[PDB]
Amino acid sequence: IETVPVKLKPGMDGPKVKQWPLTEEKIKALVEICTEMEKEGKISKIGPENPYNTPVFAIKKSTKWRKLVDFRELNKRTQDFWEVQLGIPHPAGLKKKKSVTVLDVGDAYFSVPLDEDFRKYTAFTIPSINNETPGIRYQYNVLPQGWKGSPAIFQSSMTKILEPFKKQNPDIVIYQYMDDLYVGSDLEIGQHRTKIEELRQHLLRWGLTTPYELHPDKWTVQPIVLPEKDSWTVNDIQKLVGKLNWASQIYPGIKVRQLSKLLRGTKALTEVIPLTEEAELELAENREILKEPVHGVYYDPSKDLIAEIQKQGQGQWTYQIYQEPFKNLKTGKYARMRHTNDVKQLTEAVQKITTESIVIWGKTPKFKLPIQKETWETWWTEYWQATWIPEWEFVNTPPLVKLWYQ
Amino acid sequence: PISPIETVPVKLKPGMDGPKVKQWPLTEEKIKALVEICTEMEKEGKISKIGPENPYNTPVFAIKKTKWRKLVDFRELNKRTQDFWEVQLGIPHPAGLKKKKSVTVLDVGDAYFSVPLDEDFRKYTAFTIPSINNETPGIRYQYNVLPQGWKGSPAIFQSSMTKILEPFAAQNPDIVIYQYMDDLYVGSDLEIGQHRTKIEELRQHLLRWGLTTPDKKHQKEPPFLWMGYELHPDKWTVQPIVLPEKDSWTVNDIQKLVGKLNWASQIYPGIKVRQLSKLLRGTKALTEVIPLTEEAELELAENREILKEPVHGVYYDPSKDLIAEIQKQGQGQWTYQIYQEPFKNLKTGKYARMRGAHTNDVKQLTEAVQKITTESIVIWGKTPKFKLPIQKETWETWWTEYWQATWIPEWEFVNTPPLVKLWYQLEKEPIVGAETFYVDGAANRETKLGKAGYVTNKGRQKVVPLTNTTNQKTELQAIYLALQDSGLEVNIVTDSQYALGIIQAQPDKSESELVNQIIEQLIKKEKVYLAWVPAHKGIGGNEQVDKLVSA
Ligand SMILES: N#Cc1ccc2c(Oc3ccccc3OCCC(=O)N3CCCC3)cccc2c1
Repeated sequence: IETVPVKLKPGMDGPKVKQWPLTEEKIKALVEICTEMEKEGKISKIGPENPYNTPVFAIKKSTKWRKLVDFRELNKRTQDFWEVQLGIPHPAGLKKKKSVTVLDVGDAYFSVPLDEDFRKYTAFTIPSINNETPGIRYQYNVLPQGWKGSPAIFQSSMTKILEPFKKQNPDIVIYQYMDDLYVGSDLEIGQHRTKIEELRQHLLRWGLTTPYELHPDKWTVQPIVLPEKDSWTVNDIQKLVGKLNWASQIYPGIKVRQLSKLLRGTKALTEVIPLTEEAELELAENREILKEPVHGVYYDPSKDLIAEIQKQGQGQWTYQIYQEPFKNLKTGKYARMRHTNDVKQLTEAVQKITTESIVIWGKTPKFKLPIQKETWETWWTEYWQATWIPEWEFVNTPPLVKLWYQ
Repeated sequence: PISPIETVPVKLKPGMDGPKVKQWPLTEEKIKALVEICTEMEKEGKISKIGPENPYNTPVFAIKKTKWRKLVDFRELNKRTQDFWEVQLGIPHPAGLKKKKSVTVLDVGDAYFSVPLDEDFRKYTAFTIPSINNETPGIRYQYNVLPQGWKGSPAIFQSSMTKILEPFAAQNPDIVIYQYMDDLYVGSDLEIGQHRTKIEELRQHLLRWGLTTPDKKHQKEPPFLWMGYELHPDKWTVQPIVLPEKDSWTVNDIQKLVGKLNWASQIYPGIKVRQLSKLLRGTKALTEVIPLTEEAELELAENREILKEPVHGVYYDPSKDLIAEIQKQGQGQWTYQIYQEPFKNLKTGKYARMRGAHTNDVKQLTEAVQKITTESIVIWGKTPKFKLPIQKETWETWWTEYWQATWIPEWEFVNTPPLVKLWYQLEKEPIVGAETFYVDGAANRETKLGKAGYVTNKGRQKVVPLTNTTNQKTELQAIYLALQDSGLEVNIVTDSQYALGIIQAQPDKSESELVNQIIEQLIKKEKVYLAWVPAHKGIGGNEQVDKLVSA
C-alpha cells in the first residue's frame, strides 16, 4: 500500500526515553518475540546513527508472553497528528448502554506500512543483564500497537470494514480507542454476546484477527454515608461532626449547630450522650441532603482528568475523578476477593478506573498513586493486562480523607 | 589498520554547516613533527591530502611526552554533528560475572583509526598544517577513518566491532566475549590448550578485518586492574582506598571522601556516610571549609578501622540460589550482604534515608529491600530471597495498617539482634477511665512568641509559654504537654491536621528534637488515643483550650 506521511509537532525532537532493566525471563521472551517479528518484516535492526529510544516491556494478557511498548512520550510529541489532524471522535451514548464489550484489534495495524521518514522515531532497545552487551536495537516498519497515530491512520479502513455491520445493527454503538473496540448494546446478555460474536466473525473473515464485559448503567458518583448507631459516644459525635464539616465543602446546605450543642462542655471521650430530637432531626435532614447529587460539575474537554486513589484496608480501595478539587465527576470503590496483595490490587484498580474513564469521556486520567515510585516501577508489569498506559505520579501525603470516603 | 567494514552514515544537525576554526601558529619544531606523523598516516590510508576547494577547518595542535602525538580539537565539529545512540554508560559489575576457567584480555590498537569514516562526512574533518611564518600555504588533510576525540567515534566503533565479531561468534557458540571500549574480554571452559588456540584464531579473524591484537607475549595477566577493581581468577575486590588526614576540610574534600567511601561500601561491609554527607548540605561553595561535626569524626574513625582490614568478593554461579541478608547498622543506617553460599559474599552495600523528617524502622527496612531488588535485577536479572531481622507479626501489622501499597517479597525471619520492632502503637478506640486532654497551641506570626495549653475533663488546665516558635511547632508542643502531665493512659483531642498527620504515621525517629521527645513519651505510655476535631466550630473542649490559649 501507500504510506501516509507523519510529522512531529514542529520544534520537537523524537523521544529519548531510558529503557528500564528487566528480569532475564522477560528479556528472553522479548528476544524470541522480536526475532519472529523481524522474520515477518515488522521490525528491523538499526545502527548507532539513530539516537532515539522508547521503553519496552513484556506482559501477559493467557500463558503466552506479549510485548508492550510505552509510547507515552512519542504520543505527546505527535499529538497534532492524532488529536486534531486525524482525530477519532468520541460518542456520548456509550456510557448509557447496558452492555459494553472490549475487543482487541491491534494485530490489524501490522498490515500497514509506516512512513519511511518516521520509522526512526520508533526505535527501541532490548536490554542486557549487567551491561554485558549493549542492547539489541530495532525500529518499526509497520504501524505499531500503542502509538496513537496507528488507529488514526487505520481509521478509513476500519470504517469500511464496519459499514456493513452498522447498517445491519443501527442501535449498536462502536467506539475505537487506540488498540480496542468498545461495542455497546441495550440487548439481553445472550443476544448481546451473539451480536458480538457476529462482529468477531465479520472482522475475521475480512482478515482482521482478534483474540471483557462492562455494564456502564451501574456507574455513578457514590453519595456519602453517615453512620447509623444505637449508642453514640462523644468520640462518635466528634467524628460525625468532622465528616459533616468536610462535606460542607461540596454540599452548601448542611449544618451541625444543633449537633455540636450535645458536646457543649468539656466531656470525656467515652461518655454516651443521647441524641436529642432536634439533633436527630438535623442529622436525618443531612442524610437527605447527601442522597441528592451535586450540581454545577461539568466535564471540560480542554482540561486534564485526575484520579485519586486511597487504600481502605481489607482489599478495598476508593477513588475520585475530577478536574478541579471537590468537583468530582465520578467517585467509586473497588474490592478484591481473597491470593491477592497490595500492588496487584492497585494495578487492577488503576485499569478499571482507566477503562471507565475511556467509556465516559474518551480519555485516560492522570493518576496520583499511593505507593513509593520505585516499588511501582518494579512491579507494575506483573499484573498489567491492558495495551495502553496512563500517566501517573506518586503521592506521599496520606490525608485523613481516607475515613471520609469510606 | 585499513578496513572493508561498511560505514555508518552521518549528518550534521539540521540547518548547521561545518566548522571553520582558524589555526593558531606553532613552534615549527612541532610543525616538523606533525609533517612526519601526517605522512605516515597518509601512507596507511588514515588521512588524505585535499585541494583548496574544501572550506572547512578544525584546529590541530601537537604535543610531546619520548615520542610525539597529534591532538585535534573537534569541539567545534562535535557541537555541530548529529546525536548518536550513546554507548553503554555503565560497566559490568564483578559480582555479576559468571565464573569461567580461562579468561583472556585483548586490547585492540589504533582501534578508531582502523574503522572507516562515512564518505560524505569527510570534508568536515579537514585540518591544516602551518607553514613557518605563513611563508607558504599550509598542508590540507582530511580524515578517512574515525578521528580520535570526535563525537561519533565511540559508537560507530562499537557497532562496527559487534558486526565484525558476529561470524566468529556463530562458529564458536560456547565462548564468552564481553566488549568494552577498545577492549575485548574472552573466557571459556576449554582446556587451557584449546583456549589458547581459539584465542589465536580470533586474533587472526580480527586481523583480517584490520584489528591488531596483542601477542601471547604481550597479553595482560591477572590480577587485572580494571575500573577501580582487582579481579583474581576466583575472587574480586576494589583497589586500595586511601582516606586523607587533614585538619581543615574543604567541601571538595568532603565530596571526594564520601565518594571513596561509597566505592568501598560495595564490598567492605559496615561503611557509613550519613553524618559525613549531612555536612555537604552546604553545597554553596566547593572551597568553603566545612567544620567537621563530632558525629562525623566518629563516623570517619569507624570507617578507618574497617578499611584497615582487607576484604574480597566472589563471582556468580547461576545454578546456586541468590540470598540477601540485612542488618540494622545505626540510627537510620542499614547494611546488607548478597551471597549464594554463606560467608562467600558476591557483594555488600548500605542504605541511609533522606525520605522525610520523620520515619520508622519498618518503613526503612522495606525501602532497603526495594533498593536491593532493583540492584539484583540489574546485576543478575533476578530477585534474591531475603533474610531479615523482623518477625511476620511485626511486618504484617505494619503493612496492613499502612496507607501506602507495599510489596513484601519471599523472606524469612533471622534471629540476630537488633530486631526490627514497633516501639509503640496508638489505640484505635477511645479509652474509658482515662483523662481526656483537649490541647491547642498558638503563636504570633510576627512576634514569633506563643503558648501551648490544655484543658481536661477532670477540670485541670494549664498554659505553658513559648518563645521563638511557629504555629506548627506549638500545636506539637501542646501534644507533648499532655503526654507529660497525663497518667499511663490518655485521650488527646487536637485541632491540628499537621500534628495529627505526623503522629498518626507512628514515627520512631525524627530530625526534630520535639518529635523525638514525644516519641520518648509515647513509648512509656500504656495507651494513647489521639482524636481530631475541626477547629473554631465550638465542639466542646476545643473551644475552651482555644479561648485559653487564644487570648
Ligand atoms: N581488565 C580487565 C577485565 C578482564 C576480564 C574481564 C572479564 O572476564 C571475562 C571475560 C569473558 C567471560 C567471563 C569473564 O569473567 C569470568 C569471571 C572470572 O572468572 N574472572 C577471573 C578474572 C577476570 C574475571 C569479564 C568482564 C570484565 C573483565 C575485565
